[PDB]
Amino acid sequence: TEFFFHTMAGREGLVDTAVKTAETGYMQRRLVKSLEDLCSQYDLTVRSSTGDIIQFIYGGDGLDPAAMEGKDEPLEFKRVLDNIKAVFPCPSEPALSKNELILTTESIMKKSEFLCCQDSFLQEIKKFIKGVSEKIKKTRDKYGINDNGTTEPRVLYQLDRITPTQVEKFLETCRDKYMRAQMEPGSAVGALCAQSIGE
Amino acid sequence: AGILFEDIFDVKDIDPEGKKFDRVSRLHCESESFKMDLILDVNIQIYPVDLGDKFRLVIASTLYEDGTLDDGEYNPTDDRPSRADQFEYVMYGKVYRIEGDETSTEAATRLSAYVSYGGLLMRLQGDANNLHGFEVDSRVYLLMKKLA
Amino acid sequence: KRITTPYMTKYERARVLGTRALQIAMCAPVMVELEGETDPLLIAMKELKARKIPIIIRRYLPDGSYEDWGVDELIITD
Amino acid sequence: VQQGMTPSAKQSLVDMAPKYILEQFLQQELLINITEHELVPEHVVMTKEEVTELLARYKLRENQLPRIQAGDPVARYFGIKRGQVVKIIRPSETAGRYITYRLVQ
Amino acid sequence: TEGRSRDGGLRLGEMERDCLIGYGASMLLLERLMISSDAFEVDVCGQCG
Ligand SMILES: [Zn+2]
Repeated sequence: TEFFFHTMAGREGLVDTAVKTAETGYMQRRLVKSLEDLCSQYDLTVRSSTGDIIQFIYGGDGLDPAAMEGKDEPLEFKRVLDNIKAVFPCPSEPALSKNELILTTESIMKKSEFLCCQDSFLQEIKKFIKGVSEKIKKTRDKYGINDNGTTEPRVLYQLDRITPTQVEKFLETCRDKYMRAQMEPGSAVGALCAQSIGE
Repeated sequence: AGILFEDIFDVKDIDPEGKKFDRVSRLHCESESFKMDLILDVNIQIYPVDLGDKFRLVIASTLYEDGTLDDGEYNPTDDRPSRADQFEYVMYGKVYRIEGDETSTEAATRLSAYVSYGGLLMRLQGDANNLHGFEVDSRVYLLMKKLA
Repeated sequence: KRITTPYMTKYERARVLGTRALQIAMCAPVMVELEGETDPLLIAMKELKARKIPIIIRRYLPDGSYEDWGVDELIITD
Repeated sequence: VQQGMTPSAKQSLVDMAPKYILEQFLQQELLINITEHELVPEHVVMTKEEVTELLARYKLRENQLPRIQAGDPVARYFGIKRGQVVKIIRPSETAGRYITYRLVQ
Repeated sequence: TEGRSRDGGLRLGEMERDCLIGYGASMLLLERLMISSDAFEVDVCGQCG
């Protein structure tokens, strides 16, 4: 009796797989047909064959879904900062403090090339740098660290090490990763959408 | 001398969570003179360790006690005298994380350093003064010997 | 001045390699010394690595105006 | 109107005079102002110069923009006539904002 | 032709046709579907079209 009931449940899986065949294909065929025409122009707009404007800038950001490291975001800041620290341990440069970090970050961001980048991304970076800067403040405070660098048990300066070379590398890496993560003009933006939803 | 840190410990507990592997144990230790606490893993097939042992360990920058720092290569078949001659169990590893004992809101003067011996973890914790010289990414040797 | 993106889009790379391979298939002069490879696509890839291909892209904006970039001044990437 | 209005006056409500026009709202609709609803992004009307500058920026012909129906509840709210343009500021998933323009037909 | 008793050659069914559009290639699908399937030439009179 158990074997019979077990079979009754099992056959439903086989029946479902048989039924799936046709309907899904029909949906996909209709959908890709409807969307196939669109494309991403060199102006960053997306236009139908007639030349009308569908979106003024693909996706609001212009980014490309197939080039995202974070959860629907182009970057995951703390992971990048961590990577740059390990790749470039700079035992020579002195440890930076809140004021020094904020001053040096502002000076680097002043360069015109970063001004060419998107505003939103710049704001988020500023926020992240503020965040780490306040965190190091707590750490340097609790342990009685001195900003002049003269504290005796020098191991205490390893707690939140960060140095100007590392800051500059991080900012360059951030800018490049953002910049190269855009929807290359001429992509077939429609077909990618129909295929992704259909699957 | 290239010694970074040296002290006598005593073992306190072996497997707080019970047996996990067939060749490794998670020692919990405490230090006699200073009040460091240690977590260490040893290959108990070759260096078996009992629940009551006492031992001295030294963490050193180099095995050439004369002070030579030619760390270009290491040859297992070497025979010239070296600091390894005075110990019974030697490992090689890297210090890969240093952090503060955040549990203390005030009088925060205790640190924790992690040394990873190619899979076999260790953590050494206590007052800041005794931990001078431990640096991230530095490579160090661990030497150990049992005492009666 | 020029407004478009300064990198080379994958589509531009594809069509440049294709048309240069076709040009070298017929007996065109080769602009870089070859060590003995006899496959047009690999010669064209080497030429592009040396950035010597004699091809000028013409990017048509939607309205009808255009912009010209030499294949040596686009930032080629991976 | 409370509940409705007669069909002959429905017909008359389009041809009283070229110089005169009338606009009818339902009591039921007016009970709530859609502008405050959570699912309605802010709409803004702009002067002809603004549309001139916009069409100059993207190099567009006016009939290329996305459309908005005349009978749209918001279009009725603003009482805008055919051929005007409307700016929209969609609240992003984040602090950002996306601007898009729609034409009234 | 179609069969295996007769000679064959497989089908580029419409799903593949979308796949090839998807990547953004253009000569590849032209080649696969016109040069190597039923390439043919005709003539027309421009005056009468
Ligand atoms: Zn004719």
